[PDB]
Amino acid sequence: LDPRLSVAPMVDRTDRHFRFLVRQVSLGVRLYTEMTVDQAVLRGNRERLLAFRPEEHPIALQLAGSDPKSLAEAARIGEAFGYDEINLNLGCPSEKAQEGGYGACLLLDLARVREILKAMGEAVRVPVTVKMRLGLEGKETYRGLAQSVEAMAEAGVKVFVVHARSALLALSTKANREIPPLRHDWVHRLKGDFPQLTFVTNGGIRSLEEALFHLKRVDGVMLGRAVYEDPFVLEEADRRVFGLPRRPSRLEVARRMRAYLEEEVLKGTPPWAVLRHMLNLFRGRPKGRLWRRLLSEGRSLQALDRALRLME
RNA sequence: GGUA
Ligand SMILES: Cc1cc2nc3c(=O)[nH]c(=O)nc-3n(C[C@H](O)[C@H](O)[C@H](O)COP(=O)(O)O)c2cc1C
Repeated sequence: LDPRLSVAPMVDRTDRHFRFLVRQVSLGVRLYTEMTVDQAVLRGNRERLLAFRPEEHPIALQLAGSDPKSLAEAARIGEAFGYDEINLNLGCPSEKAQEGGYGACLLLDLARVREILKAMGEAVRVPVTVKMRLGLEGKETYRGLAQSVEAMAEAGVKVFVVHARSALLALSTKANREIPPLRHDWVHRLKGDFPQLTFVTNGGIRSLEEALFHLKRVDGVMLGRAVYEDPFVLEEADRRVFGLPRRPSRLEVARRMRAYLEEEVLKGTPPWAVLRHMLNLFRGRPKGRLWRRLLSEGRSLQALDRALRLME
């Protein structure tokens, strides 16, 4: 498991279509699914929810839930689908998370978190990891954070992805990634205190240069919004992070997405399910706005063909 | 089944 660089799990963003796009930009970057509730995996259509392309490796499935047995079985199923890692969501502050007692509100019950992780760890052979916040209600302490890390490590967890801020359950989800202050220094300190463990820091990191800064202090960096707002924020990732002699081209990626789009349309996928994630491919580039316009207006393969000729 |  290479922890150096990852794209954050993002509901309504990091579905298989956007993940495929990102993979065209960076071969090395680690991909995460949208948060997927365990009940959905158990009772829903597992193909629709879990199926992914082999090119997406390395890829982790993120699960949400509160019941050890349900999550363990969901992890087992996730493993069967070929995911390289089962990630436990411990950071979602949504109203639905609060009603279902999952996500960030699990940090109130370390005993429960430990039995969840133990059950998950015994159900699969792939790494079981966590994505967490610094605490709840802005009442977090460094000792409290370290204690939670210890509890989870006792349960077998080695990889800790930390959104380096508290969660304020009274605020909206959007506000919960803007208002609570970031404390990346705490994640830096965790690595200093738990050298044997793997720490990936997350929150407000806008560029590869900024990621490189943190990579001097922690094992990895996870980027969310910056990547969706402009996938080519990862343009130099393969070369500067992963030491690969590879540099993507926006036009090459766009051409690959066209062939991808044709395959998907073939099997019933709505064109917009793919195109809606391609709007920022030319962010801040010449004709980038017309590109967005053409795709958003046409929402079809024919529209993509017009945009491609525009950018050729 | 699901964090503007
Ligand atoms: C639209 C959106 C959806 C998100 N969905 C998830 C999710 O499903 N699971 C999760 O652990 N975090 C989710 N998050 C939080 C991100 O993973 C990440 O921790 C947060 O955006 C801060 O990182 P960033 O500043 O690089 O974007 C989501 C964030 C956004 C903006």
